[PDB]
Amino acid sequence: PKKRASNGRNKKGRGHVKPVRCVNCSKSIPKDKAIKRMAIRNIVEAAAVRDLSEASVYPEYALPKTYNKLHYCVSCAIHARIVRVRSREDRKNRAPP
Amino acid sequence: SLPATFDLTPEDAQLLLAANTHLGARNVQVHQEPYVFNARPDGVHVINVGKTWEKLVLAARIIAAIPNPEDVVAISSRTFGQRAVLKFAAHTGATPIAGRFTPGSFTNYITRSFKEPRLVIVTDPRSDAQAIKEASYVNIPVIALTDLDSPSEFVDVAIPCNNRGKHSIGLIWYLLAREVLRLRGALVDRTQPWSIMPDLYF
Amino acid sequence: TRSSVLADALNAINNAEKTGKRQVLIRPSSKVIIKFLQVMQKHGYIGEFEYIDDHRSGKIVVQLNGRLNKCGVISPRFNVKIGDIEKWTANLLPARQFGYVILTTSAGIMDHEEARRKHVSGKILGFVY
Amino acid sequence: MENDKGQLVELYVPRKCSATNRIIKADDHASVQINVAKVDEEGRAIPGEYVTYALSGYVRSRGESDDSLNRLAQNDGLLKNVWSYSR
Amino acid sequence: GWVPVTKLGRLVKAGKITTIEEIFLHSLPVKEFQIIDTLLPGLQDEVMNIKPVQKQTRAGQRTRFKAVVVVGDSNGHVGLGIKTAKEVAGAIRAGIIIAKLSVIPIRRGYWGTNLGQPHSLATKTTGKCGSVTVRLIPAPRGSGIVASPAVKKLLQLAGVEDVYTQSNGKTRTLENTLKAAFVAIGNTYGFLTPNLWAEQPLPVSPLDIYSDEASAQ
Amino acid sequence: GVVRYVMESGAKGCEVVVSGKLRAARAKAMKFADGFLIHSGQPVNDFIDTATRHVLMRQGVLGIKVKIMRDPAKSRTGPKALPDAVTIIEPKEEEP
Amino acid sequence: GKGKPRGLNSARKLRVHRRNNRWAENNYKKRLLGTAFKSSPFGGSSHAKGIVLEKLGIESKQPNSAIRKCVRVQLIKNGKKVTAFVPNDGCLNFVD
Amino acid sequence: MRAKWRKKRTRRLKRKRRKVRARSK
Amino acid sequence: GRVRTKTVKRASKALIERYYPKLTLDFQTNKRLCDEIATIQSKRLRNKIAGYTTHLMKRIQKGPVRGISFKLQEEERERKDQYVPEVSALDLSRSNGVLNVDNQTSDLVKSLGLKLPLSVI
RNA sequence: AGGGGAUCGAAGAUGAUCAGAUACCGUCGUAGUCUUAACCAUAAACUAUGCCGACUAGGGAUCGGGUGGUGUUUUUUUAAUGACCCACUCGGCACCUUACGAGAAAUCAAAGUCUUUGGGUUCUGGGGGGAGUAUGGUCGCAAGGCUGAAACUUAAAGGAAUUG
Ligand SMILES: [Mg+2]
Ligand SMILES: [Mg+2]
Ligand SMILES: [Mg+2]
Ligand SMILES: [Mg+2]
Ligand SMILES: [Mg+2]
Ligand SMILES: [Mg+2]
Ligand SMILES: [Mg+2]
Ligand SMILES: [Mg+2]
Ligand SMILES: [Mg+2]
Ligand SMILES: [Mg+2]
Ligand SMILES: [Mg+2]
Ligand SMILES: [Mg+2]
Ligand SMILES: [Mg+2]
Ligand SMILES: [Mg+2]
Ligand SMILES: [Mg+2]
Ligand SMILES: [Mg+2]
Ligand SMILES: [Mg+2]
Ligand SMILES: [Mg+2]
Ligand SMILES: [Mg+2]
Ligand SMILES: [Mg+2]
Ligand SMILES: [Mg+2]
Ligand SMILES: [Mg+2]
Ligand SMILES: [Mg+2]
Ligand SMILES: [Mg+2]
Ligand SMILES: [Mg+2]
Ligand SMILES: [Mg+2]
Ligand SMILES: [Mg+2]
Ligand SMILES: [Mg+2]
Ligand SMILES: [Zn+2]
Repeated sequence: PKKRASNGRNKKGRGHVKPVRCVNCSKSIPKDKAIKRMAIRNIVEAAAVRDLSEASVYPEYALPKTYNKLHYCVSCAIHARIVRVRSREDRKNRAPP
Repeated sequence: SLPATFDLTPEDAQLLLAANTHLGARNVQVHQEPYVFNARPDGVHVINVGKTWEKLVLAARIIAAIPNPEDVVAISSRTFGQRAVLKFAAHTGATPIAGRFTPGSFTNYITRSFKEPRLVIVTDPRSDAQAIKEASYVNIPVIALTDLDSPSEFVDVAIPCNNRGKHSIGLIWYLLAREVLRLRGALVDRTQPWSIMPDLYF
Repeated sequence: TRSSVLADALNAINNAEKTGKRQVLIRPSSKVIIKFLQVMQKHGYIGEFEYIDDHRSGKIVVQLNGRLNKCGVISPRFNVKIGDIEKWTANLLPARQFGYVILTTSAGIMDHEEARRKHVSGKILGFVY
Repeated sequence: MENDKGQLVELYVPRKCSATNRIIKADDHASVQINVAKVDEEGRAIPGEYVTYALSGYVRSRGESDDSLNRLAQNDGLLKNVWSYSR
Repeated sequence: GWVPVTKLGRLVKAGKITTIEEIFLHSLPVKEFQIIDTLLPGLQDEVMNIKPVQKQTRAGQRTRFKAVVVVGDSNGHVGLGIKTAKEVAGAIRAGIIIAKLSVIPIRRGYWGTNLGQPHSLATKTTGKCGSVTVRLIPAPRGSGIVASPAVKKLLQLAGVEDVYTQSNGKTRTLENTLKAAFVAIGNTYGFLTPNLWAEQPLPVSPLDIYSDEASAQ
Repeated sequence: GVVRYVMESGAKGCEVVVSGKLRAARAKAMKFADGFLIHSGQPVNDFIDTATRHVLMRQGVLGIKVKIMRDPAKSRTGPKALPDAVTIIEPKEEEP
Repeated sequence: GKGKPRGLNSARKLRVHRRNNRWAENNYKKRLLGTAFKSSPFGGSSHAKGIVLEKLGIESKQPNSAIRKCVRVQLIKNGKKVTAFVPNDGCLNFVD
Repeated sequence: MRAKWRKKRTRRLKRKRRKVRARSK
Repeated sequence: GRVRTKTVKRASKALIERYYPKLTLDFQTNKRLCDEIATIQSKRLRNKIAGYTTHLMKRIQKGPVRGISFKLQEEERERKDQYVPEVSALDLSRSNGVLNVDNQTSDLVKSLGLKLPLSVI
């Protein structure tokens, strides 16, 4: 029996999309099926900034973010925290957090 | 059938306009509503409150027809119209339901529950859908305070009012209260404002 | 493509009645839908209809009452000999007492009781009950 | 349904939806009969007279219960120009 | 004593309602059953089947018993009850009460020439349940009930004499074919024949005529 | 049958169990019950009386336990309610 | 539209497609191909005499265990050799 | 009995039948 | 460890509805009140109804607790009805006698009735 | 067959892991991966849903094109375009709600308008195996593709869902 109306995932109206490679796994996966997530974070973890505050010349220096977009195959995405099995009726939802 | 005692008096009119009972919803409005008058900028439709009043009269006339007016349930769960539903109840017979509907009321004949009305009025048909679903199991007519976006499903007479506002819900209940007794007893003098105040229903 | 205008017409009618509507517009109309509608009016499954003279093929608005169960076409238009009307009525019609399978004969388009008493037949058009 | 020698045979005889001339069958528990109290001089409820209206459960659930009630009611009086036969 | 609830249920022992056909006319929900015990008290009953069903449980094999039972006079009322319970006879008894609260009116008729005393069906009619279409077809007299024996018996209990039947689907699953036969005769009083075309006054409810006979003192 | 003689006699509840075979191959497990059976805590001593006797049927012996739940209210000795029970009253129609 | 043509003039394609599709019916296919003539140890007849070549024992399929007691026969009309069960208790002893 | 490979085998071991019916000339 | 069950919570509020006449914020007073009007079996049983009834009382002052009625909750909770009546009824007052309405909201008026305080936007 | 051959990498070579491990993992690495000129014709080539036509519910977005407005910015002074806004509409990718209808159910706006069975048409299926085998024909350089049985054997295989 058909589990999702999106079949695998989110492609209606083309026929063929193109493959991307899981960042953790290297497995081929169509772009529309990959599990995508942005690692928008500063180059500093918790604390370590006011341990660097007076460490810096340049009174006025902003904080540069480190940007990187990540694609997961289904299997990796499930095995990490990325997505989780959801109930039958819970699988129809597109709320991120 | 239709006398001019029940015409919309301009002093009655200023009651409705102060509440904004004539403001319909935005780009949302069920196809089953020609109760609309041509709409404003900023998206909001103006109800044709003449159609309100005529439906409200018929509402009243259907209620008065109920032989023993004790069994006429009137429902709110909506945070607002709870206060006004209880006031409406004591005036006529009018068994009330405020708070949560507790499903099993019209089916499921067990006590500490289970009115068996012959009519039912609802503040919000959307938010009181358990009663309107349940009523359609038991041959019970439904009267509803439909707004422009409100489901007409299983509702039998729609009162087009503005259900998304404080005073607008209370007004109709009191006007429906005033009308159902202007049909037998208290407030015999039509065109004579009822002793009672509308601001009580809030 | 449009192959039976009659079939498309009675489909709109049957779909109209089934949703509790009281009327339906039906493009594009013809000699033979009307006569069909007419034999349906004589026995009273609809009321007024108006032909609408557009200058191509004609819309039609028919007013329906609620007594209709089904009006359908039989396609293709089988040649039915007089003795075979008893066969079709048995299949298509809910009971002996009422309902009508309607034919087109050289004596015109008519229901089957008229056809039986006037005593002719020809091809078959449809049915109504 | 009478018979030969005219003596009627059918037990019971259903109502009919007012908006669809349909039939209301025994289990049609979405159907509802309406009573509008007919008024006279000063309303007075004319206790126990009514004008009567039946809606098939189907008409109720499709949403046309409300609007087919307005056309039904107004064409019988009961209502000013609230309904419009032309849309 | 019976001691009803249900504004209907009190109104029927008050004798203000005398025929079941007045409940049907107003299509009134019927939530008690002593009402129909009297309204028509000639109700026969055959249990059509008792059949084990199981629910697997950490120990295995619940095995409750299920009984399907049907009730009617041979005079145009049938009801059908499907109920299961732990002990065999407990399912039958509850099966009878629900067989009661279901009773439906069926519209008999003549095959051809309308003589006196109907024997057969108003029209062709069909009900379905699961895979099981069941078609009921008007028949000439002296033909009997040509049907499988579980339906021959139900149709006996709705007082029909001459009918043709034509099944389809998985009829070996008997619980369903009955359900479908029941939807079938249940549909006899839905078919708008020409001799029902006339407009009628809308008889006023017995919940309003004898409206005074609810509540308490 | 001899289950319900015990219930209209005025008991709060009653179980009858039988083990063995008359539908007779392997292992009866048949229960017959009604009412109420606090089982268990201390009220079992106070309010349930049980006795098992062994009936030797034709081709085996069958065990009938019976449990009876006397009405604790009319105990005529010791406690006259379960320690679950509570009760209260109010004043009559009074002066304002 | 239901898969097949309906026109008053499509008798050919209708008749010729039943002919095509009757072939997926085992009972039809076995008849038209005459495999009771070509195959089929008996001539397509109901019975056949034969000369008993030897008694013979065959173990049954499982769950069962037993020896079924067949004979081996050479059909007089055919040469073809076949095995045949001999019914009922004992009764193999009647076959020399 | 993965079909993909019940079917590789079915070919592996059917060209063999073809290539051995040609020895028999 | 210390979660009181419905035997106490039902019985403990079974009283407060019939005896808010009296009843105190002190435990040992209700302790010896309980067995006068109740039929508790054990002391620990009664001391736990009392400990909770007192607990409901030590909090009854500040807002009623869901599921209560004691002849005075009904009285005083009614007193806050009609806060605004005996002042402006929301007609031509809090307004300048005029009803402030918009261009199309207004056209709806000339349809049937005419007596109107006007405005535009 | 010529070009091209950075990368990845069937074979292969190796380091591990392993009871074994010419598997999974690690390092290599041939053909291949790209390309011109020829072949091949198949994929879970999938919406596992033929195409044409008609009709039957509620709702909000979006892509294209058009229509309308003293409408916002473009301020170039206002225009006029483009962008945007609101409203309509034809056409398209989809989606939400719901079934009134359908279905074995999962579900379905078609999978509806069917035992109340007929708008037109093309292809395919008839229990499971044996078998897409044998044979003939045909296409291919080949790998293989297209067409395609029978003996024989079997009481189930299977689909959807339920409880554990
Ligand atoms: Mg799966
Ligand atoms: Mg495309
Ligand atoms: Mg593809
Ligand atoms: Mg990036
Ligand atoms: Mg076990
Ligand atoms: Mg304990
Ligand atoms: Mg074939
Ligand atoms: Mg052949
Ligand atoms: Mg084949
Ligand atoms: Mg090369
Ligand atoms: Mg290379
Ligand atoms: Mg590498
Ligand atoms: Mg290797
Ligand atoms: Mg490797
Ligand atoms: Mg190459
Ligand atoms: Mg080619
Ligand atoms: Mg293929
Ligand atoms: Mg395919
Ligand atoms: Mg198809
Ligand atoms: Mg189409
Ligand atoms: Mg739509
Ligand atoms: Mg556009
Ligand atoms: Mg423009
Ligand atoms: Mg412009
Ligand atoms: Mg096969
Ligand atoms: Mg070949
Ligand atoms: Mg077997
Ligand atoms: Mg399965
Ligand atoms: Zn991965």
